[PDB]
Amino acid sequence: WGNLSYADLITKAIESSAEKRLTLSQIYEWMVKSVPYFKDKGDSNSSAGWKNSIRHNLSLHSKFIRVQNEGTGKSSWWMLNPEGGK
Amino acid sequence: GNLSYADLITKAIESSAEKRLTLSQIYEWMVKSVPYFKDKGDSNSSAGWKNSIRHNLSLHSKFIRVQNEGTGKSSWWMLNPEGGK
DNA sequence: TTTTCTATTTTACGTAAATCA
DNA sequence: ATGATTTACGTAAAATAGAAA
Repeated sequence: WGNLSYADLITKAIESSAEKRLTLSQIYEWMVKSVPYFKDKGDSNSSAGWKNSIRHNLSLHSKFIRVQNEGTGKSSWWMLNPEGGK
Repeated sequence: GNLSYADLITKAIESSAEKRLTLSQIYEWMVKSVPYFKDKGDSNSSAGWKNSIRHNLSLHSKFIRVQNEGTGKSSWWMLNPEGGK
């Protein structure tokens, strides 16, 4: 779907937001709305190979930090490590 | 074969009782021991495999060039007992 | 000696899927 | 069902070694 890996799609998705933080569902909706290949996936449940790959990259790569959302039953924030670490 | 030139030369020097060979002797050993060279033992010193042998001897530190003390020209090629690598 | 080419080793990525809350 | 972590696997690109020159 281009020259970008999943980790970079997610990275710029987070950076696109003004608060530099996104829930997992917000990341999904970005891909569907910002990337040409994911336009078709308007209504996909979890897994979904690409959604599975996204969750995989979030947990695998340490550039992504899962932060407690407070609150109202909403899923956690996915943010980027400032110094990068990795 | 399935060995590198350096290892091939190494096995040549080790095969000698004195653990030392001149360049031409190393050529001979390749000819009378390795199937791929058993045929090419008549090529010039610009052969290519001969060039690669001289190449490996100079580059690789495991090979030590020692002046032939016997007034015969070509110096001895010996193996550094520590490996040098 | 160097430079250029190719083969192999290592790593990274995408994908699928098992396990858990 | 969703959100998250983790292991595994088949390749694809980067990194290195050796040969060729």
